[PDB]
Amino acid sequence: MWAFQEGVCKGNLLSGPTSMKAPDSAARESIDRASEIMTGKSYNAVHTGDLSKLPNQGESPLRIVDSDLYSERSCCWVIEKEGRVVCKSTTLTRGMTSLLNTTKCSSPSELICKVLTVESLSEKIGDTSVEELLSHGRYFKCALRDQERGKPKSRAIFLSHPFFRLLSSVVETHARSVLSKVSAVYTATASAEQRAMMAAQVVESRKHVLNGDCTKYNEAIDADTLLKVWDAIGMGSIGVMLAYMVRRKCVLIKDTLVECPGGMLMGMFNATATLALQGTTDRFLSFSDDFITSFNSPAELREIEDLLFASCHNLSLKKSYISVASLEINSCTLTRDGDLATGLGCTAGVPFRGPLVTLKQTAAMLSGAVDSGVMPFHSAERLFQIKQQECAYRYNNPTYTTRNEDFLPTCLGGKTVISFQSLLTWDCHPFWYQVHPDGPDTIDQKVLSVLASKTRRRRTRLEALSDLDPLVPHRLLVSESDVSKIRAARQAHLKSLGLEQPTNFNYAIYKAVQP
Amino acid sequence: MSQFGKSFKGRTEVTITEYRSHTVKDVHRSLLTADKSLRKSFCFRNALNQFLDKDLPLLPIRPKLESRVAVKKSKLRSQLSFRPGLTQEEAIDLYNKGYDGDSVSGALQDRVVNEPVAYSSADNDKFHRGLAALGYTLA
Amino acid sequence: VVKVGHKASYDAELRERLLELPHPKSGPKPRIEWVAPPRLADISKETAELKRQYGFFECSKFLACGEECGLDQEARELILNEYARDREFEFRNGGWIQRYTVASHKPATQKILPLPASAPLARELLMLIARSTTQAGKVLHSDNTSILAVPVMRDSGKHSKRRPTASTHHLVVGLSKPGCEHDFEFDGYRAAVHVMHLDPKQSANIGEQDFVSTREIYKLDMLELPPISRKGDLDRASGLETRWDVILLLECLDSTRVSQAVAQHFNRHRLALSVCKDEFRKGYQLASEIRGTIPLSSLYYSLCAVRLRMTVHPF
RNA sequence: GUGAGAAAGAUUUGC
RNA sequence: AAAUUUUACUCAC
Ligand SMILES: [Mg+2]
Ligand SMILES: [Zn+2]
Repeated sequence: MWAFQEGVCKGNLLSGPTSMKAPDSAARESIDRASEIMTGKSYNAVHTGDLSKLPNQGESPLRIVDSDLYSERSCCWVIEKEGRVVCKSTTLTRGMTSLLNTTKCSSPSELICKVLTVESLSEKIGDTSVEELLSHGRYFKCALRDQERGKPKSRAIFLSHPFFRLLSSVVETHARSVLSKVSAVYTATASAEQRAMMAAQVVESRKHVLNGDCTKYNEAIDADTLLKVWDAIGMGSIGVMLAYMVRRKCVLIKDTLVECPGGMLMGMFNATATLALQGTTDRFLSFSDDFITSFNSPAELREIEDLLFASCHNLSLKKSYISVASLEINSCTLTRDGDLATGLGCTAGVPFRGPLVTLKQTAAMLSGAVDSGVMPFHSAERLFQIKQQECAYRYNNPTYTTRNEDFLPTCLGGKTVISFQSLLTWDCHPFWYQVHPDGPDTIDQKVLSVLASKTRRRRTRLEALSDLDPLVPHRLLVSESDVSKIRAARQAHLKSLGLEQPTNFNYAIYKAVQP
Repeated sequence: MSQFGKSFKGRTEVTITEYRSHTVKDVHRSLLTADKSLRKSFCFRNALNQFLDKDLPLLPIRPKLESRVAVKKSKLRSQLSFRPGLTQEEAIDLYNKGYDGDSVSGALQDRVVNEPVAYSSADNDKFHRGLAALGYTLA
Repeated sequence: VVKVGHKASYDAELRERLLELPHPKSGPKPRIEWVAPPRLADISKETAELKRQYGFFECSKFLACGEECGLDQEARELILNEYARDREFEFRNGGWIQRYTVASHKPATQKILPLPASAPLARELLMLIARSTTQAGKVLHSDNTSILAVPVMRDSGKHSKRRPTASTHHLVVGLSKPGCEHDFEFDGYRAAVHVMHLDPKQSANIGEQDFVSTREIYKLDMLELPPISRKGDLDRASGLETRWDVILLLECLDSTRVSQAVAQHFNRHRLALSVCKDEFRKGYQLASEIRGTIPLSSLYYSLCAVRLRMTVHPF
């Protein structure tokens, strides 16, 4: 049915592939590809372009963002039980906390400042040294990245050490800054469609457009290329340590450690490789493994191929193609004049995950589709009504609801089928505000968030420290007594007000209610 | 023994960032195991029951959007709408009124939304989310 | 204050260690020839190769579950329960369980399923798959069809597993009109019983798809759909246009979603003026990438859809 | 069902 | 038995 569309269609309406296959096969395949590329028989991993164009950032103060060093996402933490390395799957928050406990540092910035200012690799930083940190930071765990549309065989992703993440944060921040300085396309605040529009403007002069993908992108980006880029932008010893850890990385597949001296393990340094391409020439507009360029004659095309080869961006003969009236970048398809190509495009369907999350996500998807002109508004209204009916048919049963209030949606035992326009204009019952894409979170979302907080990897016995005064800086240090006092004061004030728990706050509702 | 000394062994003071990160229960992830989780123990059913009689009768009534202008289909462009965050005094007052501190802190920061729009008006004014085709204006 | 470009006292030693470590060798420069994108003949060749290599099943095993069987609710429940009893499924706590001891550790036979005439019960089938794999062991009924999800558990003697966990697979059993080798009879009731072995992620992925919304969104701006035969060939005389719905149902049942890869490559084909020689064609060969009857059929019918588009509405 | 331990348990699965 | 190294763990309450 995707084949009989008048316009462009990627077939994104259904969900991506998934399965319970173990990640061992994919990780082994990736490692073998990296080894073969290292041998110098399949693709090119030797960088020959000139990066002297890139500005040096070696004099910038070493700034660390603590917010992005703590997360609920997974990571690998290395311990030594008796005499062997054991890799544990934890959350980035727990891994960073364990790192700071071992090193005995207040914050990650203090830890990096201490690491950079030691007399020798054997000098102790708490209960560890820089040598031990480097040895532990080369260990990776393998998992499977599923639901990637168009990849029936799932790829392998890798969880890294907290120290590796700490160094990569600085490196990638500075690489992103250099990219933003190199061109206006790489600005921090830019959407995919905006980037595609800029690309369309930048390639208008020439006749033919080469829409290219890079094959084996991660396997062909060597530690040498990363070190070259980092020295070009002036990353100091941080870049050297990162390159050393990357060259000596090991992956735990099932129950065995496999050494992978080539590649960068599935998009650890996207910005650095983008720089590896961008600092040698200005004829490309690349975003990791996807790029677009323009040319007029076969000589220019051969020059393009030479530039791609010299920067270790091996062309994908399977997917890369040449067009004259089309422009594909960031999955966004545009005409040569920058207007959106007619058709569904990347429009993605909304699966059934919760009675109200499905409706909210459908409303967001339809708002995006109608704003960009993918479909007219009446079609979106019909589709929203159809989705409400489907959700009613799936969820209106005693398992999920025992209510019969009229204002409720039909999927929760009610009798209200809200119009899409009525929902978008906030002309509805307050219960429907959560279904608005800009409205509060839904009941399902809160329930699932709490249950996730209760999981084995994320469960903790610590007294929660939430509902904090906005004036308190999150960089302030606190003790157990301090958190106890803060919680007691907040609880006392809330009880005095008469509220058992804090009232949820919504920016849009608050602003609208104001006079 | 206290949990502070167990989770932060060897350290007596930690940043509020780390401590808050250790207890996070407001991050939602869209996953395949959603209906199963919602059915388990009738958690969604109980949550709906609780919302209908504890959380619903506290939401202020929001006025509906009225102003709209004539629009015509045009070339794809980017609409930049800058929404400023709460001022300091506003945040203090909202906190003293019993509102969630984390949400107020998140609303402190000014932000800008970049959205692709394929509709334009005579005076080139911004539009609300999903209502560019109808002409509802931010004003 | 420390700066990012700060040079540590151990910089030289780490640089020397990096120097002593292995380095990559320059690779071979590829030769790229740009040609026109593939024509109808190449897609026909790919379809013929799939057909020759794998062949066809005598019946549409689980796709046939998309059409109503000729039994009422009570008859469907009785047939399913008696089939479960006939297969020696353990009965415990009012629910069915399938026990396994030894595995051949070889892939199941793969062929291409013929297309049923239509799939009126697609929404109901997907909802039932979701519900049954969420709560398994007993027959679940819809307005027009029934399903039975049976946990597949190891047999270990006395302390063998009693309750399924998050990693336990399910055998989904459905009913369709008789007339194939999977016929089953009991007390004058006849039905073809077809099974599908799914891991929990697979069943969750299958059950969460919205058939009706997807069909409407596709229908928004699509061209006229031609009638097709049981094998996905253009047949303007004896073909049916409802089989397209069946194809959509197949794409919903295939948890590998190879049709999405075919769709992306076909989009590249339609937007391309010139492609690489002998390499763009290989993007349509995805048999090595998938494994199983349902994924194979989905790939075959995606290629058939591309062929039909190139035939009836050439671009 | 709850807690802990297996390179490990479902927010799994990273940038 | 099947979409076949997957459908498997232990302890205590
Ligand atoms: Mg591309
Ligand atoms: Zn049969």
